[PDB]
Parts: sequence; structure tokens; C-alpha cells
Amino acid sequence: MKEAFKEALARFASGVTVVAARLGEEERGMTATAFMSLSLEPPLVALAVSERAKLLPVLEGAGAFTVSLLREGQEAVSEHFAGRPKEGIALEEGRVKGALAVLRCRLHALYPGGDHRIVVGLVEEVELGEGGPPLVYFQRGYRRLVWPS
Amino acid sequence: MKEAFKEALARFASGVTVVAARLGEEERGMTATAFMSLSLEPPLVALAVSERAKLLPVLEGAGAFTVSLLREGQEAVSEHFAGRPKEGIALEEGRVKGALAVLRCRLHALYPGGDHRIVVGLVEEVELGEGGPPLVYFQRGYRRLVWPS
Repeated sequence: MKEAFKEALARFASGVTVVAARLGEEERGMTATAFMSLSLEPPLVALAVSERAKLLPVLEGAGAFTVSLLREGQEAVSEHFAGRPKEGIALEEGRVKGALAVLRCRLHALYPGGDHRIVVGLVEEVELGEGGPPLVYFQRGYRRLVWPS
Repeated sequence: MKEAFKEALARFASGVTVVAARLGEEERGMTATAFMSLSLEPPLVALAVSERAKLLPVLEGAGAFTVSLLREGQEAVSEHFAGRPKEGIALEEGRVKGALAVLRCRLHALYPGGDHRIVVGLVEEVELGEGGPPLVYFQRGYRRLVWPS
């Protein structure tokens, strides 16, 4: 169903992020390509989280979360937090170590989004990793950017 | 201000779209990288549109809009609808001709988003162009994907 729509979405390239939240010692991470900048003043970002995602209840309960932007070569991290377990992968400080960047947000709002919820975060803290190319998703697969030396 | 935050956002790669709407005799197009898939059932997409954008009131009044996903080689189209005019660039049938895909949406819902407005569209029609690599934006510049892979 929705073949044409899905194909259109498969034609929108995007970076790959890992959204994480923790309540006490209960921490959950979730891979997401549906992420976008929203505002500068105040600093806001938005993302789509499935209504059936185990992350949602934890994120809403915590009232805060982090967003890590994955770099080239981090396919294993993306797969792991997408529900396909990988060895040696674990969140550190509530985020992904070695990512291009990390945004620590407090929950700003939750709006209806069909089978997903629109999650808006107010960025309170930012962490930047080393520079370099990003992990990209396009046409149902991980891709690389032309970024020669 | 917000240097680290802006740098983090510059590290999220994305495709490039042109959002357009027509109200009466007024039609406007606007380049946007803040786009994301939102739901399958119903088929929804989300966009962040500047509260300063001339396109916003036209889109609100029309109750409908289009989203064109730009392909590699359409940098001039992106620049044009970003406010930097280019000779001969224009919308055709309310969208960008030769794009990778076009989504014709009914305005589903709107939400506050700081200095931007969250725009949710319900996809009613899909136009798919010929296959090929996309126009990508990353680190304050247009990039290309290593394609195929």
C-alpha cells in the first residue's frame, strides 16, 4: 500500500540520528531519519517518533532527550537502535559516542502526527565531535557523500 | 549567538525541497531543507516554514501546497526559491518540473514552532520523476551522493 508515496519518501536523502531518553536507570535509544531543525529563537528541533515506539513513554516521562547525528561508518549504531542488535554498541552519557554532534533537549511540545507523534525539543546543550562526512540514508540504504581529500 | 547549535544543524545532511502554494492570483515557491516524513496512515509529511516567509500566508489561505524534491543539478532552482534569483527558473503546474518527486498536499494541520511554523500536509497526489541522485545540503553547501552504491 502507498507504494508511490513510499517511493517519494525514499527519494528524500537525510542524515541518520539516534534519539535517546532516560528515566532513572531505564534508557532507550531509537534510530530516526525523521528529524529537522525548527527554530533558532528559541532553539528548537522536531522529529517524528512512532506512536508504537518504546522510546515515546520514556521520553515523555523524562521530559527530556538527546539527538545524536551519526557519521560515516556508523551503520552498526544505526542498525542497533533500529531494533537490530549489534555487539559493542551502547549509549554513553545518554547519547552516541563519536557522533558528528549531540543535541540535549528538554521536551517543548508533543503534537499529533498520524501514526507518529511530532516531538519538539528545546536545545539546552550541544556537543560536537570531530568533523567529517555523515551517515546518509537514501533509496532504502546507507549512502556516502562525495567528500574527497 | 547559537554558534554551536548552528554548527550541529550544519552537520545534519538533507535533501532539498521547494514548497509551493497558490492563492487566487498569487503563487509562491520557497526552498526548504526542513522536511520529514511523518506518517503512513494517514500519509503525512511535516515541514518547518519561517514565520517571516511570504509563502506562509498563501499556503494557509490555499489550504493546499506542493513539495518538490530536487535532483542533482537543480542547485539553481534551490537558490532561486531561496531568495537568490536565477534566469528562467519558474514553477510549472504549481511545482518544480524535473524534480525527483512531487507531493501534492492538502493542509492537514499547523502548529507553533518558535520562529517557524510546523506545517503538516496530507498527501493526496504523488508525482515521480525519472530516477537519479538527489540535491543534498550539508555543512553550508550543496553536496552530491556517491551514487550508485
